[PDB]
Amino acid sequence: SPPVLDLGALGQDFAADPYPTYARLRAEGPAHRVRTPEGDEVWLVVGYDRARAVLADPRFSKDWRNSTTPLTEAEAALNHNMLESDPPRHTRLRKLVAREFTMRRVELLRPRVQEIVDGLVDAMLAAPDGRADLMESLAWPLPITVISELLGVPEPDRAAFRVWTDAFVFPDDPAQAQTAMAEMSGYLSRLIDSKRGQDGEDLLSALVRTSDEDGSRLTSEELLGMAHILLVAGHETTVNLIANGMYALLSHPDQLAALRADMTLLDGAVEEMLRYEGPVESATYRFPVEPVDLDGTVIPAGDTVLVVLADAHRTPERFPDPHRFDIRRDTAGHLAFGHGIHFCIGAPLARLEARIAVRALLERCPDLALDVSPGELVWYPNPMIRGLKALPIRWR
Ligand code: HEM
Ligand SMILES: CC[C@H]1OC(=O)[C@H](C)C(=O)[C@@H](C)[C@@H](O[C@H]2O[C@@H](C)C[C@@H](N(C)C)[C@H]2O)[C@@H](C)C[C@@H](C)C(=O)/C=C/[C@H]1C
Repeated sequence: SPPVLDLGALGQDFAADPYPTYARLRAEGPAHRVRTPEGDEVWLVVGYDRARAVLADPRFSKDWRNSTTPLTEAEAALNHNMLESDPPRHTRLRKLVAREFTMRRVELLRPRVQEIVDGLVDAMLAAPDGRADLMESLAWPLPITVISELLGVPEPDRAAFRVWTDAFVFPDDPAQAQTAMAEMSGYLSRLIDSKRGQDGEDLLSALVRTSDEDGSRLTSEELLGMAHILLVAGHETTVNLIANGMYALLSHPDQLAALRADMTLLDGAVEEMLRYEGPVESATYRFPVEPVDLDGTVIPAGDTVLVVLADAHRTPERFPDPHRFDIRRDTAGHLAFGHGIHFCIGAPLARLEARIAVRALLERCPDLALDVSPGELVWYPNPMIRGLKALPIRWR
């Protein structure tokens, strides 16, 4: 089916503000064939109700064996993860790490996350001119530092994830993203082998042991896929929640003032950051196992479907006055972390990081503000991730 719109042709204007386009589409129907800025042809599902339903609908699979579109060699190497599986494989894989990310288990990481944030912020505050780029100084370093310590990724090996992730989000090429994947995949395999038999206590070491104890519970391919998903799934997302959220807060002085006046509104503010400018613009690939009809529009089986969480969050019927960033707004039911069996397992960790980061910036940066007109900001064209290239800020 030919695309009705080529998102790439819309340019940076769409990347910066995609909402009007999604809403115009929603006004004419729930499903639309489009071409992403990358060149991929997929279906977009818009509207909160339809989005929510599709996310949990078992008729839409995440197993590539149900996609008419073949996986590339590199992707086929990291495909065996819970997010790209259906029950029972998904059920088995998720159980292996579910207990690791509960709210109570994550709470024990507060002291260390707080140290990391205080460290990064104080380093940022060393700027002789009271200016810095929040992405480079805090948004990017925080999540990678936290997850690497949890998984056991050596400090020296983290710089490479900077370049690799930039390739995944913001290429320069189709090809390039694949190259980055092959590189990272190769690295993960070597990191896993370096753990085997070393008696480490980090999560990756424990997973390696789990795989060695029972290859049926976690195969070599699934072990590699687990390392991949735990590193990727929470990196780019958390990074952009922090940057996007602060951008939202700093571009709405009234909300900043409100949070300043009552820090107990912090948790609600982070939830509205997810609703208003969540990092996941469109969910990961879903494939109908059978032809599915959405309000008259039939999506053929095997086709690629992207649920546009960004649009669901701007649906008036569900979030009144959607264009307004209101930190005290009712956010119950948002889909920023997904919905259904694939609901984010790292949500408590992401919230811990964001809440601690947001508070530190507000309590230690006197007169914190954006140091650039918003029209000068550059947003990623990637269909799944909503994010900035940089976020220049200033303080007294
Ligand atoms: C602000 C940060 C985060 C956001 C907005 C986010 C969002 C999401 C979303 C939308 C999904 C579902 C995607 C879909 O259904 O297509 C998901 C799945 C997942 N996320 Fe997160 N995530 C974040 C942080 C994390 C962190 C910190 C971890 C690390 C533990 C993580 C690990 C995962 C995993 C493993 C899954 C797969 C769940 C499954 O398939 O059962 N996420 N996340
Ligand atoms: C928590 C949701 C994150 O998504 C994922 O973890 C999934 C499993 C993932 O890693 C893929 C969606 C990647 O997206 C793309 O990767 C390219 C190299 C190939 C491309 N292909 C389908 C055309 C597509 O799979 C992931 C590396 C994407 C980047 C931008 C990312 O970090 C997003 C993460 C969340 C959406």
